[PDB]
Amino acid sequence: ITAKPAKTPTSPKEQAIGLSVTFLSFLLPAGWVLYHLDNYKKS
Amino acid sequence: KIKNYQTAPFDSRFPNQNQTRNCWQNYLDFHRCEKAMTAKGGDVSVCEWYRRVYKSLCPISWVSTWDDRRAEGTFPGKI
Amino acid sequence: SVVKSEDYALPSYVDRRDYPLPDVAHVKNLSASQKALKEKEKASWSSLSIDEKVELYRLKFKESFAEMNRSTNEWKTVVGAAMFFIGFTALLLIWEKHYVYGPIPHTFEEEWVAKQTKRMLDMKVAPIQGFSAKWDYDKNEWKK
Amino acid sequence: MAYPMQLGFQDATSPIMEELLHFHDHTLMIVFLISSLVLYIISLMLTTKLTHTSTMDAQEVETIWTILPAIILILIALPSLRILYMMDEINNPSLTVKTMGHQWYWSYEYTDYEDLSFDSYMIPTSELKPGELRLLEVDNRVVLPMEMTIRMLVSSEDVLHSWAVPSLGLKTDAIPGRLNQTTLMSSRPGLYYGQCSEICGSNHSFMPIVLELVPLKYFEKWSASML
Amino acid sequence: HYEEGPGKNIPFSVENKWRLLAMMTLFFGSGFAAPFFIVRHQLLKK
Amino acid sequence: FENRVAEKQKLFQEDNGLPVHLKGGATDNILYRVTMTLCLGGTLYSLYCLGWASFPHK
Amino acid sequence: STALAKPQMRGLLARRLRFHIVGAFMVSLGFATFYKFAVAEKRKKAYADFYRNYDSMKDFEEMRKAGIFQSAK
Amino acid sequence: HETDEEFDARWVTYFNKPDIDAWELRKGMNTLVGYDLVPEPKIIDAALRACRRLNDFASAVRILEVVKDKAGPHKEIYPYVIQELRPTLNELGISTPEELGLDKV
Amino acid sequence: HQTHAYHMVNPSPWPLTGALSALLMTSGLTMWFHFNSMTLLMIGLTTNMLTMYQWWRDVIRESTFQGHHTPAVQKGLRYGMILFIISEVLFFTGFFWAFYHSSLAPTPELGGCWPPTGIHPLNPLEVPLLNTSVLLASGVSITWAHHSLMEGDRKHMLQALFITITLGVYFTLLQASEYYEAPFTISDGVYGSTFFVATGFHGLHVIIGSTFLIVCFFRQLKFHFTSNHHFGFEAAAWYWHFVDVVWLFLYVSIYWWGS
Amino acid sequence: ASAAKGDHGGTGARTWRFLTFGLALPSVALCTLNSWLHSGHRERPAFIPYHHLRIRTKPFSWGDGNHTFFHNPRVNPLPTGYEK
Amino acid sequence: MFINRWLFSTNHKDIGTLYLLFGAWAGMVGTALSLLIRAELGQPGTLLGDDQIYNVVVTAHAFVMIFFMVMPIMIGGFGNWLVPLMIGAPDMAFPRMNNMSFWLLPPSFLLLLASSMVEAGAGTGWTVYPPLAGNLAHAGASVDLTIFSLHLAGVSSILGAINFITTIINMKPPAMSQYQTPLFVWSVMITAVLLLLSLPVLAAGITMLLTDRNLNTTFFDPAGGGDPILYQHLFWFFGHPEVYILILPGFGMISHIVTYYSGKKEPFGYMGMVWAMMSIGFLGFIVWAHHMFTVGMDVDTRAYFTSATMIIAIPTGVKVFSWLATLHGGNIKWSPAMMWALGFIFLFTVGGLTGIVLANSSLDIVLHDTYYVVAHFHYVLSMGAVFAIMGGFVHWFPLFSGYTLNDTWAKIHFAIMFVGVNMTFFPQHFLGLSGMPRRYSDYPDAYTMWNTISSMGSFISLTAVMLMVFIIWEAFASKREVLTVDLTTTNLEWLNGCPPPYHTFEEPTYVNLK
Amino acid sequence: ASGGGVPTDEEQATGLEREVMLAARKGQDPYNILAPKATSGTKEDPNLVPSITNKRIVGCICEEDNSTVIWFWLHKGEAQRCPSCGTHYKLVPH
Amino acid sequence: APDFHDKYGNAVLASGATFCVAVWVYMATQIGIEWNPSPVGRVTPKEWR
Ligand code: HEA
Ligand SMILES: CCCCCCCCCCO[C@@H]1O[C@H](CO)[C@@H](O[C@H]2O[C@H](CO)[C@@H](O)[C@H](O)[C@H]2O)[C@H](O)[C@H]1O
Ligand SMILES: CCCCCCCCCCO[C@@H]1O[C@H](CO)[C@@H](O[C@H]2O[C@H](CO)[C@@H](O)[C@H](O)[C@H]2O)[C@H](O)[C@H]1O
Ligand SMILES: C[C@H](CCC(=O)O)[C@H]1CC[C@H]2[C@@H]3[C@H](O)C[C@@H]4C[C@H](O)CC[C@]4(C)[C@H]3C[C@H](O)[C@]12C
Ligand SMILES: [C-]#N
Ligand code: CUA
Ligand SMILES: [Cu+2]
Ligand SMILES: [Mg+2]
Ligand code: NA
Ligand SMILES: [Zn+2]
Repeated sequence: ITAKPAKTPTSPKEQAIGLSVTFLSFLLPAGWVLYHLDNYKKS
Repeated sequence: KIKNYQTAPFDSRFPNQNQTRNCWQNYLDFHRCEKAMTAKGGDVSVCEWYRRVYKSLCPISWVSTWDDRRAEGTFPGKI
Repeated sequence: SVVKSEDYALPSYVDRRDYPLPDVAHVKNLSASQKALKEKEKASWSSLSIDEKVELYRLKFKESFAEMNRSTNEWKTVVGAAMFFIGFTALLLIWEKHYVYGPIPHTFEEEWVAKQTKRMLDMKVAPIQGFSAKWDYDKNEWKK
Repeated sequence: MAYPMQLGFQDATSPIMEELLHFHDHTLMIVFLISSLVLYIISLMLTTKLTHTSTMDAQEVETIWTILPAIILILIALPSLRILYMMDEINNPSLTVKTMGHQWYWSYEYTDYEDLSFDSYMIPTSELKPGELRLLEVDNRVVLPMEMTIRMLVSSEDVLHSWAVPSLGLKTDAIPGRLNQTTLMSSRPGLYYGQCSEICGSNHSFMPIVLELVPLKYFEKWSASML
Repeated sequence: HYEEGPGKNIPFSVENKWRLLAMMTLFFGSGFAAPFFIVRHQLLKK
Repeated sequence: FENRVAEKQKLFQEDNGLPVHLKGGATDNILYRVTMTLCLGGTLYSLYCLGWASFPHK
Repeated sequence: STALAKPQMRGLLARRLRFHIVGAFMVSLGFATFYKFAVAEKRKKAYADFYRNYDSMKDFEEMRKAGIFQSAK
Repeated sequence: HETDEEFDARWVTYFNKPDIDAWELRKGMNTLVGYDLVPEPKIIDAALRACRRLNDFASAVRILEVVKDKAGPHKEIYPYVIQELRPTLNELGISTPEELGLDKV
Repeated sequence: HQTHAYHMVNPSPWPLTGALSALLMTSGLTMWFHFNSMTLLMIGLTTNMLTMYQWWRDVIRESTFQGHHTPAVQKGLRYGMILFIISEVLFFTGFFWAFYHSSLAPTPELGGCWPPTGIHPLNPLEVPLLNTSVLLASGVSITWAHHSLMEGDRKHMLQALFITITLGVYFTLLQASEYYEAPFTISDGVYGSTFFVATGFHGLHVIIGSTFLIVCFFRQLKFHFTSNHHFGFEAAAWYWHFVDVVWLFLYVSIYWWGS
Repeated sequence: ASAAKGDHGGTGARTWRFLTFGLALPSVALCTLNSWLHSGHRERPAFIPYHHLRIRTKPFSWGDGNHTFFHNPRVNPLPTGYEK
Repeated sequence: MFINRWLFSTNHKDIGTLYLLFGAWAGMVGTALSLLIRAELGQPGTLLGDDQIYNVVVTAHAFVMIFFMVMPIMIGGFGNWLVPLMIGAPDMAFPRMNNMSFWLLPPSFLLLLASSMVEAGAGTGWTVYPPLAGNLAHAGASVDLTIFSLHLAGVSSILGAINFITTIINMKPPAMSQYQTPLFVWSVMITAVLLLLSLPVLAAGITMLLTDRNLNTTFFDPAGGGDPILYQHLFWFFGHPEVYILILPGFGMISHIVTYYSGKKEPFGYMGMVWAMMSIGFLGFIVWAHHMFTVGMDVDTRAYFTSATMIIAIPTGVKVFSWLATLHGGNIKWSPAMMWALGFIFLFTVGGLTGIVLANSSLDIVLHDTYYVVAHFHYVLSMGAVFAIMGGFVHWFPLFSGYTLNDTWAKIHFAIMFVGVNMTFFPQHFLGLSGMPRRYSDYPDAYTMWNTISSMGSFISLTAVMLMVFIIWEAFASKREVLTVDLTTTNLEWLNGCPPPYHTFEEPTYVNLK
Repeated sequence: ASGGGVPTDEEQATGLEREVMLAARKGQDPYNILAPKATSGTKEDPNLVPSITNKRIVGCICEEDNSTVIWFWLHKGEAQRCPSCGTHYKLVPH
Repeated sequence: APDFHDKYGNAVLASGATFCVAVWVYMATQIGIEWNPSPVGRVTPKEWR
């Protein structure tokens, strides 16, 4: 396929931000639940 | 009379993995026979083979439930 | 030259080694000197210079076969990045072991395992191939 | 039982399970060959700059592509079905034992002669004796005579369960209102383990099966002592 | 009628890549988080 | 009765840009609002009931 | 400077395919012989050797003396 | 089907049509390179002279490139074909891709 | 402007209101079965009826009043209706499978017999035979209605369609009476289960089919149908013959052979 | 079968009306008479609390939980027998 | 305008987009459930301390991945976007009913989440067998909410099947026969026929389960003369067609992708590919009881089902070898979508072969209800359906969006996923052969090593999924607009540009008969 | 036995249905219900492709029973050729 | 002109491989994971009864 150059280029720094934010959105809530599992088996 | 019974023999009427009807039929046969004998004055001893076969094959709880329902008048098979 | 989205229904240029003569020329608009070169092309090509022959080629085509078929260093980036992210996964697994998982059952204690091993050999677990077959009951040791 | 890092089947304890091992070896060889051939042809198709993109005639090569797989399937099916029917062959048992599944334990009934029955529960991990196997031991084993053909009858008094012993090649679902038959014959004494094999609720993982295979005269005395 | 073209044939905006990152983060993050919070919910009942 | 299909054809072909579900006139709008109100309100109520039923009664 | 000889110019893809499909076949045979030898036959022999002089009562007595049984001490 | 010679002959005839047009030149070469073969010198000769009648020097060079490409790893084919074509190349003043530097990546 | 013959439908809210009505009916049944309340279920039934009414109203507006049902569109609707009927046949097939499974292999709990001990089936020569004659007759009268419409005969179309509907109603009333009089219930083991669930879904389809015929009756009164264009009538007739055939299989299987 | 009738000199509305009034509705009338001659209550049988009948694994979602939806006191016993 | 366009749609592309968004969200739910499974199993002992919750997680994992991820993406998403374009049609036959097939799925998913929130969830397995799923062993609303979720998903797909069959039969150019339509179109038509016939039988079975649970019927309860095994027959009479429904559109997309990146105008052996898919469809209705070889069936029935099941390898093999024959001679373009398709061909072949192992009822006695089955079907589903989905998504993302992905990132994503899924599922073969049951929250200690590796593999695929989200973000963030796409003469769906206008084929194509 | 009272299509068809019906009576196919029959397809005798705009997509089934259809835009102007078989097509806008 | 891969491919390959090996070796050996390998050739059996 051919394509135009990016209309809004995403620099390496911007990609590092988007990737980090994406990973944290998956990892932090699950990590919070799993870290607190023992707390939950208490009630 | 053909004792040395070890266990219930293969029965060509019931050759498949599902043995429910084998247990059921021998339970019926025993109790039908015991009815005809206690009635006509004879000896339940002729019924023994069916007794041994159903006792070998049938789960205790099935026999127990069926016996309870015969006592209650709710047994749905014909005896 | 400049390809536009609104051109999608018109014949277009491609560099493909299996489609050597595309549907249009790479360059359609010609300068004065480029016009003169196309007129010279109607005479003997032996009279064209090397540079003129190259410019005729580059008007017709964008990349040569050697250019369009060149290999790249992309595999280094792909493999290296994939190993990075696989390595990052092990960080997640380290975090899980440290903060999520508690102790495993006491049956993995070394003395339990040694006793359980003897008892498996005492009951001849897998004595044909799998387990006790690998124990020498005469010499009281694992077979060599 | 299985052992650490095991790749294949548990060692066979019965002749049928021996049969299954050789049949699996036969089939897995075919599986490896076809998988490898596909991987190899993929790589061959992908490793040349030579091209041929015009239309290719298909009906010659599709004869090969159907006939050879059909032959291979027949070479699998023939031994497969031979074992199937040999498993089903009459062998007249010396003993009948019933097992009833429950949430979450098995009961056993040996009612050919006397009214012998008992429950069989997993040993909890905190109560294992040293050297005993976690999640596999039971309090009351299914003692059985070795080297004799035994009729198992399997049912349930609640939900579905399934009574399995891999090293004997056994798995028979336990269905309420139904009496399923299988046959068991151990070539050897010893302890043979299995686990409930139809999901039955929250302790499905924790209702195992332990067969204890001993000589007939020990089985008779154990039977008497269990009345 | 409706807008046509790249970035216009979708029910979410791509006009600002950082707003988009937030929206995609909430969207896929909520789906991925939900089972963990259902497990927490069931554990916290008993 | 008399065949008044022509009158209805004129009405529903009038060049007024209305979608077919509203092109009968203001009664369509009323019936649409009742339907959508019952659907959206009922859906919120069902979510309330889920919240209620999600706990042993805590 | 001598001329170059005419090389084969046609059917190069088909020729390559023919040669390697045959090689693929010969390997598959060579592997089947190896797998029968390293796995299937090994298994038949292990089971036959194991049971040839197997004494089930001696095995039981060993297990019984090791203390493994509920029914036999 | 048809002999090799019969195949080559109807491709020679195709490109030798005196009033062959540009579309037909492209259609011919783009169809030809789909087959499992490197075209015989006599076919390439006819195609190059069609380029000449169409006053298209660049397509003549591109045809030489696609000959080299169709040979794949058979590195001996292209030099043989160029050898067989040198009288035509000289006559028509066609420079090879190598003489033009177009083989550099 | 298009130059194909197919129908680009105006954007519509009824797919969403239908989907939400499905949510409300199912969560409503859950609330009724487990939380002793009919409220959600009643809202869902209401929104479902409103959705069906406005959706099919709009199809009538698009076809009779706006002219979008070209022959190509009508041909697609023919396929759609046939495929819908096929899916409904397979739905009934599952209940017939259940019936034959249980009756061909009656378990010990039944007495090991069919019909089970303690079950006294209806006499298939009484109301069940009457119901059979009623639905068969209605297949004849709906065929008369179809031919009258094709022949351009308004009065006899209406008369034959009215007779068809009356018979559908007669079947429904007879079946409701039989339900009340039956000495067995849906809780009478697998005999009652198969009997009432299979005849009950069939009765629901008779009610659906009768409603569809009634829609056609009022559309006919309003002159919507032409002598050559009347697919809603054809679809209702196909659906009605499906309902008749399902009854014949129920009669032979459950009422007669299962007695 | 060809049935035993036999018109097809062309098909139409007139033939299907003929079949409607000449065969189909007469059949309904005859079956309606047959049914009205064998209506009248069958005497209900002794109640026997068979365990495969009168199933109750969960109360019904209406009434007192113990009555089927179209319960008929004359012929439908409860698990405990006929109603009073 | 937003509500008119996105809630009241009658447009096949926008509806397709809704389905792809829905399916992608469901895929994150299903992936999180799969990671909870593997976390519980990743070391010996108990993690949740509540195996009812474990069972609920396993059950929901399957329903989400099947009904809310694979079927909506393949049929609702790629089917709606591509089928009308590939036959030159202006939309689907029933464009408004099509929107209700979409909007039934969020309520279906809501019912499934409700089942997991109320009471203790439906910890049943996705088979929902009674009596475990009945009102004594699963009292309360959870299982009924699951049944109703299935009802709504079933209606959505039945109506969708009616739509696709009608569209594909009725709305081609008048000169185009069925043997001139692309293979993906065939694959959707055949999937739709399987859905039409099979889902009503599931609907009948789960309805019977609903009435046994709430109306005191006894279809499945021996106390009333019922039979739990009848439910299994009805379920699997649907469930075997279902596994072919899950893969057939994938086969269609793989044909297109392999043809395209081989530089070919057509797949090898078109009519054999049509024959093979039709044969697979037909045979897919006569094999179901291979899901029941341990229930106590007569030996001759087990011999028939063994034999009929094996027959399927013949037409499936024709398709595999025809994909290889499509590669043959190609100008191979090593695009990320090509990598997905090549991974598909090999990993699908592995899983199909272990399925042939399982078809042997005598061996299936030992392998049934063990991880060998889990390994079989995750090779055909996670390395078959998912790889075809990822291949089609990467391939057609520029058509749907107008923007290009970064190909290097997409190749990195493929590489991570390929490692992760094989590390996850390959060791499960050993666990199954050595007797580890499926549906277990913990295992005898001998099974520890392979469960540990399998769980570590599951985290690698998590990293791939997170990266996929970033890659989609980067493409919309950078806005590289498509210019030129090769091979439009044999890939009609690209010929209206990227993205195609809201209305396409307002003037239909011209195709003469000659 | 036989009044009237049922409208005919001639009386009551409307909208696009009526346009199709009237055009068919005239032997015309403005809404593309029929497959066009090919000409010999030479440059002298090109297939004539009606359009309401200045381009239309052609699909060419080059040989009878080919399963592969060859798709391309035909534009107003000089006839164009199928890229697979060369048969000629010319747009006739109206 | 040189692209991303020409400029950084070597370093990405080297660093990624080194990082991957180091962190998986650490995870596998240093944090207390019980792989439960076979006792064959490894465990001295000990009296249990
Ligand atoms: C995409 C989904 C999918 C697909 C396509 C398949 C395909 C097949 N499966 Fe699969 N299967 C499942 C998903 C699938 N399966 C699921 C989800 C389950 C579990 C359900 C549950 O219990 O939850 C399952 C369970 C399952 C069982 C039950 C095992 C048990 O529970 O004990 C069996 C048994 O016969 C089986 C067999 C097969 C076969 C023979 C195929 C065949 O169609 C495969 C044919 C393919 C090939 C053979 C490879 C390509 C062919 C060649 C290269 C030609 C040459 C080959 C030969 C000559 C052999 N499957
Ligand atoms: C299958 C899913 C895979 C998911 C793998 C998750 C990888 C880890 C992501 C990190 O998650 C965070 O981890 C912190 C610990 O590192 C937690 O902080 C917790 O622990 C801290 C340190 O002890 C305290 O400071 C905080 O208050 C306390 O919430 C925090 O809540 C959680 O969001
Ligand atoms: C605007 C669009 C549509 C939105 C409609 C929203 C309607 C909200 C109605 C809420 O009313 C509730 O109704 C419950 C039932 O739903 C009642 O429960 C009652 O209902 C039962 C029977 O009818 C009784 O048995 C129980 O005691 C009792 O809790 C309860 O008092 C009340 O909180
Ligand atoms: C008023 C109407 C005339 C219809 C018309 O031509 O406008 C006539 C013609 C056919 C009639 C219907 C048919 O005769 C069938 C029914 C006969 C019943 O005796 C009355 C209602 C019944 C439904 C009739 C009502 C009414 O008299 C109808 C509808
Ligand atoms: C697989 N079935
Ligand atoms: Cu009992 Cu699983
Ligand atoms: Cu299957
Ligand atoms: Mg099972
Ligand atoms: Na665990
Ligand atoms: Zn052509």
